[PDB]
Amino acid sequence: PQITLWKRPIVTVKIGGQLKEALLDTGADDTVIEEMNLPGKWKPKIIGGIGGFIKVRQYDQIIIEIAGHKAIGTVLVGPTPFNVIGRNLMTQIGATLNF
Amino acid sequence: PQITLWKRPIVTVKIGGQLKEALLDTGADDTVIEEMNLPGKWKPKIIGGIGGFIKVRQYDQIIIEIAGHKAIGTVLVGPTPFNVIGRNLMTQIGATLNF
Ligand SMILES: COC(=O)N[C@H](C(=O)N[C@@H](Cc1ccccc1)[C@@H](O)CN(Cc1ccc(-c2ccccn2)cc1)NC(=O)[C@@H](NC(=O)OC)C(C)(C)C)C(C)(C)C
Repeated sequence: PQITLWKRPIVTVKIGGQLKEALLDTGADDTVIEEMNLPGKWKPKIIGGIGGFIKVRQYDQIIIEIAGHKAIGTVLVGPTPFNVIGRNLMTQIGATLNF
Repeated sequence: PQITLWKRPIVTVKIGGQLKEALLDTGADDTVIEEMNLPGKWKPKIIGGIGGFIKVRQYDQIIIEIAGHKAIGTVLVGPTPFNVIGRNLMTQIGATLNF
């Protein structure tokens, strides 16, 4: 699709077998999802945004389906009220910025 | 252009007579630039994201060239960890997310 930027670029994604809403964020290195149980082992990570740093749990080889594309890679689980899809997964589905 | 997301989508921007590097940031409502001098009056604004909030000064109708494309709009100036171009100016240059 071509997503315009009049509003926040929030789309539906599939994680854990369920549909969720997440913002496609070209300014995010990483994918960060609100608290939830994921399969497997995790490692601590610290990530920084506009207001400073938070601690999150890093899960590897997590599948998130986006527009029919299966991206697989690192997903961070943190205390955020939303889901952010970062570049690490958007690269896998072929997402580009165009102007 | 068409910009892939394997690296941070950082472009050259011209603002206030200076060249700066800035991140094309679909996860930003606003455009936020490190401390600098801008013409005109300003209003206080509080903006937030990961880690919490920072205090910034809002300047309106600022001329800014983004990768060779003209935009005139609101620029927020404050202690941002990173210079970001937000949706408010990316829409002006016709930027879309595509996959
Ligand atoms: C290397 O660091 C990062 O990549 N940091 C990322 C990050 O915070 N990205 C920022 C840009 C940035 C990068 C590095 C340091 C400082 C800032 C944004 O891409 C995402 N971010 C955090 C963010 C992500 C998703 C959402 C959101 C909203 C509705 C539904 C789903 N998500 C809101 C804020 N957005 C904001 O903070 C914006 N806030 C904003 O627009 O608030 C309305 C600002 C900028 C205008 C302040 C993550 C922590 C998400 C991985």
